Amino acid sequence: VRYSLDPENPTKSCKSRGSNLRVHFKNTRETAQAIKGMHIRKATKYLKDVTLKKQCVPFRRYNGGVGRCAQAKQWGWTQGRWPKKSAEFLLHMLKNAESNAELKGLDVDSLVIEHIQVNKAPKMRRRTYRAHGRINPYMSSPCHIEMILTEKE
Amino acid sequence: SHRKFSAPRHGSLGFLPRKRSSRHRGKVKSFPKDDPSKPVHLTAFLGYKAGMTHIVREVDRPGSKVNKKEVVEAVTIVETPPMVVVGIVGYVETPRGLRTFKTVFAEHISDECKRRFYKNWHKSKKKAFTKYCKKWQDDAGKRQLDKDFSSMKKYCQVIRVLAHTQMRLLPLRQKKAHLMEIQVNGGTVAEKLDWARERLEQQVPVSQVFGQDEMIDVIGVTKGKGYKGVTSRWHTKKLPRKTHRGLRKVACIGAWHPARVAFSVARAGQKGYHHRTEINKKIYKIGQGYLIKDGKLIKNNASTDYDLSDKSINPLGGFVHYGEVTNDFVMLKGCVVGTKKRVLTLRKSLLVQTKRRALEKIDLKFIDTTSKFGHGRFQTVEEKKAFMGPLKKD
Amino acid sequence: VQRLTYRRRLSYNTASNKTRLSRTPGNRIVYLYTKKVGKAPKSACGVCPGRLRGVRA
Amino acid sequence: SMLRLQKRLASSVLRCGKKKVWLDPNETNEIANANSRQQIRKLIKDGLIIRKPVTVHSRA
Amino acid sequence: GMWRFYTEDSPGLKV
RNA sequence: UGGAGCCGCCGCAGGUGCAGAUCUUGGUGGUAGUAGCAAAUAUUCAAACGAGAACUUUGAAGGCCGAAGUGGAGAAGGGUU
RNA sequence: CCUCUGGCAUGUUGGAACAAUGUAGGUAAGGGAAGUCGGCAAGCCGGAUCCGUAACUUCGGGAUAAGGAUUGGCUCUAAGG
RNA sequence: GAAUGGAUGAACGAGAUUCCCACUGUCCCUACCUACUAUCCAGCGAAACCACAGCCAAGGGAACGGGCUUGGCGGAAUCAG
RNA sequence: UGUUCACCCACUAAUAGGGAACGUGAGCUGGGUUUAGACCGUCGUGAGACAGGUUAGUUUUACCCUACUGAUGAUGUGUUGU
Ligand SMILES: [Mg+2]
Ligand SMILES: [Mg+2]
Ligand SMILES: [Mg+2]
Ligand SMILES: [Mg+2]
Ligand SMILES: [Mg+2]
Ligand SMILES: [Mg+2]
Ligand SMILES: [Mg+2]
Ligand SMILES: [Mg+2]
Ligand SMILES: [Mg+2]
Ligand SMILES: [Mg+2]
Ligand SMILES: [Mg+2]
Ligand SMILES: [Mg+2]
Ligand SMILES: [Mg+2]
Ligand SMILES: [Mg+2]
Ligand SMILES: [Mg+2]
Ligand SMILES: [Mg+2]
Ligand SMILES: [Mg+2]
Ligand SMILES: [Mg+2]
Ligand SMILES: [Mg+2]
Ligand SMILES: [Mg+2]
Ligand SMILES: [Mg+2]
Ligand SMILES: [Mg+2]
Ligand SMILES: [Mg+2]
Ligand SMILES: [Mg+2]
Ligand SMILES: [Mg+2]
Ligand SMILES: [Mg+2]
Ligand SMILES: [Mg+2]
Ligand SMILES: [Mg+2]
Ligand SMILES: [Mg+2]
Ligand SMILES: [Mg+2]
Ligand SMILES: [Zn+2]
Repeated sequence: VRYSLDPENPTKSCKSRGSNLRVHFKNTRETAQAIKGMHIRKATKYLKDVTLKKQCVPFRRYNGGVGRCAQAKQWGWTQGRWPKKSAEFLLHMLKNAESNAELKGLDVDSLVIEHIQVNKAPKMRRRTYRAHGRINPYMSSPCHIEMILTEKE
Repeated sequence: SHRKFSAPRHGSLGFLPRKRSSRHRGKVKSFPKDDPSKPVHLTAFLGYKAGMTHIVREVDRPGSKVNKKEVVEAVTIVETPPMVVVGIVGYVETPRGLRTFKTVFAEHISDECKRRFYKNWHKSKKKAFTKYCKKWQDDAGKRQLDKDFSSMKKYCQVIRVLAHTQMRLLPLRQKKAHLMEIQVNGGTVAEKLDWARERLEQQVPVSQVFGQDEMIDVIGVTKGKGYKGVTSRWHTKKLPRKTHRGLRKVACIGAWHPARVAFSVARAGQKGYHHRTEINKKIYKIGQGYLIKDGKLIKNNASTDYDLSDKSINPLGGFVHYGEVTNDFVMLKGCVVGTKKRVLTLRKSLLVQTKRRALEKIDLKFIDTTSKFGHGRFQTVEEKKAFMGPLKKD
Repeated sequence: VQRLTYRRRLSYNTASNKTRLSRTPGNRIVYLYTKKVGKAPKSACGVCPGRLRGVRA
Repeated sequence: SMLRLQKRLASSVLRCGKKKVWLDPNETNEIANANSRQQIRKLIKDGLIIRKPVTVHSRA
Repeated sequence: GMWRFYTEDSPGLKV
């Protein structure tokens, strides 16, 4: 398919996406901004720190109610969280990009995550029973994720 | 309509933004006025609240019903090991304010002190004042220093001495000594500056600064009590049992029409860890620390002319949540601000002290040294041993 | 203790649903349903209140 | 792996609760291919599945 | 929609 | 971009022009990663299976229901659970 | 209220803290309803044995009126078939 | 005001009042403790409401302005309250 | 006394008067007014009425903005600390 933002030199840039993934759009969005522009071997490390709460993902845009944490000072921000699922999903995406770069014949440890993009995917829905016999929505908000690595070292 | 039944308001507005104090060590907000006539002296000291105890004394205010009667009186011990002067610092009067003009530091500075200049010491290479101390051993540097003092002698008006604690000598956990500016008050600026120059890299004990039966002002941060409701923080009324949405509240914040809640209305927030300057705390006893001539001189602390035992102001089982007061200490009447272990600024009075109570000379007849860590009943261990006799652990 | 259940679909204790305990050879207490109590015939004369002799009730 | 069927049957064979059924946790795989009863009755005789004793409630 | 008030509550009652 | 029909002029005809109607139907926001997932004491250790275990299973321990039972059986109702 | 038989996994989740407000429980020096529309709320009282029991009364009641005392553990004695 | 029943009245009342005894955090006057929350995190995740929005003083004005006039002034993004 | 108001006791230095949507119900309370049940009196043929008396009678929502309270932070100063 067509990704948004096609790479500068396709010869030496691997690609990946994952459509319609059950992961909180907002959380995922933020962890993708943190990861953006890292060297791939840093990025995997960082997401694993996020899984174990050794480094945070600052929630900048979608930050309402989100708590403060010391770990966010690194980023120049007060909010921050440890969205574990979001890490877990775009650890797999990296894994697949690293796979593709290897298949294409690129130096895997020269790949900088050039472009990453989280888009909203069509919502699921299940319902929640409420007071005075009302029934409201209780909807999942899943995302499409997609990204591009590039040989830069 | 008007409030029916008048009552004065809760809490003072002269104490607010009831917020968490930005400092920890309490700032001397205003040192006394130097009358250029009496001889030079330090104005302030920097101690540590060790704990509390009783005193007993005969009282001599004629007229009272307590004249020539023995009373008891709570006291704080403030362990105050001697301060090392490490810098001086000149100030110049301006119409803007009181600009700091020139800071000269000493040649040698302790690791006690250096500690303070780093947020992490373990991690650091401890390179502070390395290129500075070079100045004290050459022609160019020594000449540059001498000009800087001579400039301070010319242009500056106020001179403060930078002194720091000897954290080494305390039972506390921290090694990071507190620095502090202390105002030298006395004769002409030159004479003042020569005195400070002479005191550089030197100890300054408490007894130099303060004498006995002297009123002083304690300055420190309050014991902090976290987020606290309006009923704790302002001592407003509790609402009655029936109130549906809680009763530890203020009911009416404000009227309708200045349609904004005022800064004068009681809200919940930080209670404690405020900066505070108490005044008129009479020093009952400046004490001597432990010292040696052949064996220890532990007596010289809590022994009096009328008791003559061999006690230390240390109670049985030490001061609680503190340690052994081994060093020189003052002994203030009453309580003082802050928790145990809390660094505490003592300051000579801003005030001409000529009251019958403020000129009373204190002779202590008995200092209580009984355990605080539970209901203590023996002053000293040797006394307990005699009373009890032998125990099964013998 | 061995508690037990009805053996029929009739749950309610009724004139019909009268029972008794029996220990079996298997060494378990079990319900057997009882027959109703038959009455000996009364006299035709209609005055003598007792019921007749020599007749299986 | 999963021995809820075995524990049910066992108890019906023993005529106990299934509080009382004990399955040897070492010899699990053998128990897991027991499916039927009479396979279970074999296991009982070998001493893999056992009836536990009553929890003592003294009258003393 | 939400319940809000009882039938005989009639919120802003000004008789 | 898309992939099969469409327009100018002269006349005729109309279910002919939307910002509103607490309008109708459909969709999407901010609120918000917020409120919330707080009734009825309670969980812990090991192993197994397994890609993966706070939650499955087995074992061990600690707890509750405490025969007016959170036990064992039925009625009605359900209809393959 | 505690237990066995039998049955459960704490009632649609977990972890880390122990701030304010709350919900539900407790305790309070001295005073003792001064609180409030109002003793609302909570607290006192409580079981049994042995005493003792007023006004009034439709003579039945009132009546557990009110008001007192005792109560454990152990070792015996006597009395009942 | 007299079976639109008048007057009475033991017993009874989750009925309406008043006082006394006792008892008590109802109060003087509040404090401390416990559990479940709120709090922070993983996972999951609603709603109402919404012209645009959101600092004040005074003025005038449909005679009580967030917006207009004249002044005071104004500093990202947020957390618990 | 639901009261505002009133009066009286007691203390006091004094027991001055008022305003803020007759300040203040997403602050409470609900005693009173002011639904529905009922009682009495007066009025009405009657249904019913009564600034005439009586008793019983559901007090919702804040997580939005602002304001205020506290809490992180912000631009500047090359960075950082004092
Ligand atoms: Mg619900
Ligand atoms: Mg329903
Ligand atoms: Mg007034
Ligand atoms: Mg209420
Ligand atoms: Mg103590
Ligand atoms: Mg039948
Ligand atoms: Mg076609
Ligand atoms: Mg048409
Ligand atoms: Mg439209
Ligand atoms: Mg939440
Ligand atoms: Mg129970
Ligand atoms: Mg069954
Ligand atoms: Mg059942
Ligand atoms: Mg529970
Ligand atoms: Mg659970
Ligand atoms: Mg359930
Ligand atoms: Mg009390
Ligand atoms: Mg009163
Ligand atoms: Mg009263
Ligand atoms: Mg009551
Ligand atoms: Mg009586
Ligand atoms: Mg009449
Ligand atoms: Mg009449
Ligand atoms: Mg407006
Ligand atoms: Mg009003
Ligand atoms: Mg209001
Ligand atoms: Mg209200
Ligand atoms: Mg009422
Ligand atoms: Mg009515
Ligand atoms: Mg919240
Ligand atoms: Zn006959």
